[PDB]
Amino acid sequence: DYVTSGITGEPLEAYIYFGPVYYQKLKHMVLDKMHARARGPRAVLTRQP
Amino acid sequence: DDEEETYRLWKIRKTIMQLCHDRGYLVTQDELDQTLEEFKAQSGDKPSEGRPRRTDLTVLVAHNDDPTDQMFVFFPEEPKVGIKTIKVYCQRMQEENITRALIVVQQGMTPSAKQSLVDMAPKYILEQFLQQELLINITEHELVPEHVVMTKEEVTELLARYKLRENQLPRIQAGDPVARYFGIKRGQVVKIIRPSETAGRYITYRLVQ
Amino acid sequence: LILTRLLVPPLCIRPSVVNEDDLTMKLTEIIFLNDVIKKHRI
RNA sequence: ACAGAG
DNA sequence: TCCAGCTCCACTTAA
DNA sequence: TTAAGTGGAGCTGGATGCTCTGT
Repeated sequence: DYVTSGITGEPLEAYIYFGPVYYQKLKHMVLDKMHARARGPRAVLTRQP
Repeated sequence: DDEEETYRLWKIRKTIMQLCHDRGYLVTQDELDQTLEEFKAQSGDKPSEGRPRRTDLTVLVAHNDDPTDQMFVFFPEEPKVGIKTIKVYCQRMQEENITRALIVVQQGMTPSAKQSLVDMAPKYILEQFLQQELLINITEHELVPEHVVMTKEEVTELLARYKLRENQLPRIQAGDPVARYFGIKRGQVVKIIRPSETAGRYITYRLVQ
Repeated sequence: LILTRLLVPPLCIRPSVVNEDDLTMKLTEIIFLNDVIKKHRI
């Protein structure tokens, strides 16, 4: 398709492929994966985190 | 055969001459350049040619250190040499007052004879060579660098230049083929001249231990 | 090299909630068998 | 002890 | 699932 | 004849990737 740039308003030189593609959301989310430790609880046998 | 057997007795003799020359024994220019068709003149084909006591060498005197320091080379005919044949060569060596000899065995040496060479005497030292090792001069092989046995006055500079003890140098075994070839013993140092990929050279050192 | 006596490690080597560590249960069995052998001699 | 992720 | 040491046992030399 | 030093064959004990993320 003939595509116009949304930043500059001038048209794009190449034609851009446009269509509906099925996209599925995966269970891996960054909110369930961000982690940080400053200092905290330690094991009883080896006194390391 | 007979064509092939004489070829070995020429190549083996040729290598022993270069071995004796590289150890610093007096070897003449016509011994080193002895040609196959010239070998056929003093000793010819196999019926006339004799292996046990014709091709023996004793002319080799250590012309650097002293003309009385002398060495044999012997070519046994039995493929496995027993202590009897060793005792034969030892008493001949005892009579001449020569202290070094080379024994060139054809297939091997029996275990009780091998033990004798360790303990017959420290002042009567004999080196086993298999003839299958002497058919190719390893000092002319493309993978083997130039080895040079260093003098004590140069070892004392090596250890002074780096401030080393002897036991921090890299090691070379006495059982190494090139250690056997030069006949070096424990506590000698060899200079080794490795070739670079460029025109240059790198110098390294090893200790016999 | 032949052990006629054996040290038992401090408690912090083998913490109280693993309940007891496998070293502590081995040392119980050694002590029990030492009582078995001593009695059977009598 | 099993499944995942890179 | 693949690989170095250790030990047992036949196999010549040598006295 | 046999004492002994050394070959060849079987037994034994060792090893086999890095982490988080949950039940």
